[PDB]
Amino acid sequence: TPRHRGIFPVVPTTFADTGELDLASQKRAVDFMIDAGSDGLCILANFSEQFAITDDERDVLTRTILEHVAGRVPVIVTTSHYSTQVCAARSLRAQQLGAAMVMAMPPYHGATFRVPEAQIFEFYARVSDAIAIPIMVQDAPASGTALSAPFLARMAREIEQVAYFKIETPGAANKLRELIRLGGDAIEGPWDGEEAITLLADLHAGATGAMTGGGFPDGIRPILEAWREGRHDDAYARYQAWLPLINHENRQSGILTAKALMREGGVIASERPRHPMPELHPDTRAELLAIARRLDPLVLRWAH
Amino acid sequence: TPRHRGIFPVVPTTFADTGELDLASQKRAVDFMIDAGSDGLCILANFSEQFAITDDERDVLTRTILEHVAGRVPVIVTTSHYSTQVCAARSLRAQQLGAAMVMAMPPYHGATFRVPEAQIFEFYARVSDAIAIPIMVQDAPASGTALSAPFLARMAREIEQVAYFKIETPGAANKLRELIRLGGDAIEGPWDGEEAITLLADLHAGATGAMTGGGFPDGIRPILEAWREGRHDDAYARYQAWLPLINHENRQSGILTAKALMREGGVIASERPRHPMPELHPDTRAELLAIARRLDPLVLRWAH
Amino acid sequence: TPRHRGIFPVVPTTFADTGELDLASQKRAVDFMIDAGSDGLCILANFSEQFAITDDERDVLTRTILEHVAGRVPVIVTTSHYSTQVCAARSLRAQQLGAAMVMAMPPYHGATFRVPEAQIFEFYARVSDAIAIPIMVQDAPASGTALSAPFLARMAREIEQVAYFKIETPGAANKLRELIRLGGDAIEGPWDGEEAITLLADLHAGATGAMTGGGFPDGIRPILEAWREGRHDDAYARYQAWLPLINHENRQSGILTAKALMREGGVIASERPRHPMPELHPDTRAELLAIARRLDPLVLRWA
Amino acid sequence: TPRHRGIFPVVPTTFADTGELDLASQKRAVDFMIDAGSDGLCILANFSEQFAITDDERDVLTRTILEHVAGRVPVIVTTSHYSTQVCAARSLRAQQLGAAMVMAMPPYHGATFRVPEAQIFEFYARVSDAIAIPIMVQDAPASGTALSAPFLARMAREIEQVAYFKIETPGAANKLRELIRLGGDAIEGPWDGEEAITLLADLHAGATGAMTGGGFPDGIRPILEAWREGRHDDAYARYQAWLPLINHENRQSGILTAKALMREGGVIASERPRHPMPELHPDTRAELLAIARRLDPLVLRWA
Repeated sequence: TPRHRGIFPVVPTTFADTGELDLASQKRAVDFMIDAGSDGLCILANFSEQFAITDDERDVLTRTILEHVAGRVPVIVTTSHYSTQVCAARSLRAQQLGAAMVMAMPPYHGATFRVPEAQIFEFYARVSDAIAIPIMVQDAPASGTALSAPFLARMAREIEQVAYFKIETPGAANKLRELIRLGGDAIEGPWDGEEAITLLADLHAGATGAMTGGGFPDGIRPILEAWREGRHDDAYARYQAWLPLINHENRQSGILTAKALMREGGVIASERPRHPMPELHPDTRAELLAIARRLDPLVLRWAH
Repeated sequence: TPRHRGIFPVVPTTFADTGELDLASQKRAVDFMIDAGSDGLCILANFSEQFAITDDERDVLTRTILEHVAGRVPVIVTTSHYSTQVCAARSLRAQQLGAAMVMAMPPYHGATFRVPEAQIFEFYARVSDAIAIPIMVQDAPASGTALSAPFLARMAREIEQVAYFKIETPGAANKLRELIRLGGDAIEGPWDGEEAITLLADLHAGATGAMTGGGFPDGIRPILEAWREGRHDDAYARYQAWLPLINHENRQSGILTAKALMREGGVIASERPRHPMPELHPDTRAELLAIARRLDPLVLRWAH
Repeated sequence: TPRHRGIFPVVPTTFADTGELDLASQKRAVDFMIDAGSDGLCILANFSEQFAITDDERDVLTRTILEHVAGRVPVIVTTSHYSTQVCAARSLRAQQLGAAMVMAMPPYHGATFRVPEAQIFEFYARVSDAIAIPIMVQDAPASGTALSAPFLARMAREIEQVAYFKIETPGAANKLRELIRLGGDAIEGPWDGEEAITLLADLHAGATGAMTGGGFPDGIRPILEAWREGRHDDAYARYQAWLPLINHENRQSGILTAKALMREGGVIASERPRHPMPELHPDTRAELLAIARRLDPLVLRWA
Repeated sequence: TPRHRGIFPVVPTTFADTGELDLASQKRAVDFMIDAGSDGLCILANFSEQFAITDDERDVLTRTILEHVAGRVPVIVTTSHYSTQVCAARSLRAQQLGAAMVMAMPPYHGATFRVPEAQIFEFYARVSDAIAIPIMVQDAPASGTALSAPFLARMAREIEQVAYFKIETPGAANKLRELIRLGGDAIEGPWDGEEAITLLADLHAGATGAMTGGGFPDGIRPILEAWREGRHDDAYARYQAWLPLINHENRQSGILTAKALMREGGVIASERPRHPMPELHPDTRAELLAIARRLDPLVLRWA
């Protein structure tokens, strides 16, 4: 019934050691993530370090990744901007390059620039008017913006392209419950995020998709498959086995988790963030790899 | 002693009602602000709605304004970006177009992405390494980032281009006092902002420059002139006369103040912000103009 | 129509230099504030350093101040607490001690403990059930809690004692406009706060009362009187003359403004806050007194 | 060398169906937590719903719990208050009633009242001067106050009783590493919190104690025992087994987790919070118990 479901991991942005885009590693990262079983990919999100790249780089990356994916899986392009017209233009460009969906935070800037509900509604309505592909509303702490379940459901019911949701604020499971109740069939994609840290609770609440980190979608996807098939005990057992790694990503190694794994595995040439984002503490990295090696993820045995 | 002192108002970004850049009104605003007596200008700051424009637009505005100013007054170009290399590249481009100085917030994104002191220091150090013009550190609530007076003084002493400071966090006067005490001659420009709302206290604290709104620099500049000449009572009397307008800008009409005054005066064609930023409440606008008309500001009698 | 209007300044809590309550100074501060023309008083609010005192001290101060006022002016007692039952009990105690009104923030704690709208409604509904005097809902940044104009108006319409509001979040004037419109005759008291810094805009918006600092209500009250009488230009003139002092209180000397002035004038024995609240920088204090002397407020010539 | 180490779970506050304190259930919860093997107990913290109780209730709970513990295990009494003198008085009273240690957040109030580093130092220095038992500094999001590792280490080196730390801000493991590096043997207790969600990473970083929720200390303590004995694989296996329950507590059922489990097990009479704190969603509670029953915790087979 929904056009999209399952696991849509966030593609990290691969830099060279000196900070320029490393497009050769970017393509390998994409190929690994498809081989790991991803149902689709999300690019230029926060786990992609989007705040560290330029508009020109955003376009190069969108072109490069969509062309390299070559229709194998659907791609969600994150297009957030404070300006309605800028977001609409980015979203139309992403559509013309082959995106299956765009994702946008509500408009915000920094710690203090926020937008009232009425204008947030207009923002998403005008982005929807400009495109013919679905919009995923991102509900995440980084925007510092409250998007209530009734407001989110109203957008799904009333705005043509608003149909998908990445719910990552605290209490996401019970918010997903309310979103589904109020939105009904207009909620095509009640999805969660935050590296799958709350995936078990969110599946109980009705989530049908998960936007995870890019390092081990092969570890997480069978949880969603087991859940959809009614194999709830198998889903729990898989969640339990992978939860220490999900937890280390969520709390310790963060955005850089996927790149540290891909570098250790020979998928990418450099795991560095763009300065000034702090590099991983060597103990945090060592502990990451120690947990990962217990689980034998594809990322450490793909390039070899 | 210092290379720059006095009033450096923020140039608003002028749009058509449609949201496109209005570069004709943009140049008229610049000419009015120079005619009002500004010692210099600051572009692409938060009162310029910089969060609502693209990289391409940033370059168009920088080139257009610097060319139109044509060396009549120094221009500070705001170049903030999370990425060190992006900020350095923007700052070099601003220099190449004729900027006297760049202003940069510390690296941040949204409500949740913050950078430790050690990496903030490296951020400014690397921007400094790239350019020949001075850096103004912006200390403002929008970044959600704490920059202590000891830390700011250390950057002034240890980083070649860090020499100017826009202090607009709460308690700016006593922060300016401590910055000057700890930094000495390395504090070339202890400046304030926030539309001049705390100008009197900040002058007592030793501020030598003020980054105000663009609607009435002619009202504010004689306060700084009087202060420098030791005419403290003339400064106070002028502050008292203009404080209700400063206060209405700070608390009621905000960013759109300068544009509402400029539109009423025929300086610019449209006072609208870029969507989704809310437009001015009609009563807020009417009360703004009522206060301004008590003060005979140049913006309402600029016959060019 | 309304039971209460005008200026209701916040009474500072007077401590000895040692930190103990100084009740002798507390009573003098109250007497000065009444002599300054206050239409009423508000006690135990944030400008009273309520976060620095104990429950026992709250009760001592409520009893002492209400007895000393002796019905001369109405007193709003601030009773905020996270717990509904504790707030309701404090409010009933305040009523029994002679309060004309209670003020309560929505329930909150610290930076992170917040309460959904539905339970905030139940909080105020249950406090209202316990008492027979009106409630003032405080809409202020300290709570970190969003109270929309429609929600506030719904509480006024549906909860018997909810009838007054202290609006001091950013954009208070236009929130007051919407609250007054949506709430209609249920909005008995649309008031502002924040030391009167936005008073002119808030009066344009329909505010009928102002909860200010306690140092110079005589400076501010004629703005409200002029406004009520239609003398809008006189109101502007008074606002303009006093705005540098209001601005210094709002941005520089803060909570300690009233006590610094009262100590300079000999009204109270000590201007000190309770530790760890920072003491005034000496230049901040000197600049405060320099502005104040120019305006000749009662506090410097009362004792 | 440290005086205290191991697992010190937070004791929930048990209310009756009426919202009054239920001291009979309170004592049973203490007995269960001791029977579960706790090395010590922490009372009146935020996981104890301390923001919902009165000063009188705080004193009754401190007396009741310390007397009931009867010296069986050491008790940390949380004494946070904005006022230095109030915190010091609470801490001295806790000491006189038998507390082994006090825990205090830095002084704060609400979303907006914060204290500069210099006055935070003075706050802890003066509390230390008042008492003869150690202080645990709580580094937690609820205070909205930044306490850098250099500042925490400085307090440990310069303030006699500051010796223990509950680090539960984001990135606690890296912060604990830096605190230990900078403070040396002045850091007697580098501990973590947040229900043990980051316990494995924090143990790698040098944590010697954990302040967890009160529902299943028996599940968590073997992780710390294995770590201290060098059985790092055993620690991982136990952490992995219990992490789904820790995670559900941390993200879904929160403060009420321990009370829901204790009520289900017959330890306490009522699991309600005080109004207006939201009650547990029925699905969240059912899912909590489903996970818990896979792990056979003592709380469901105690009474």
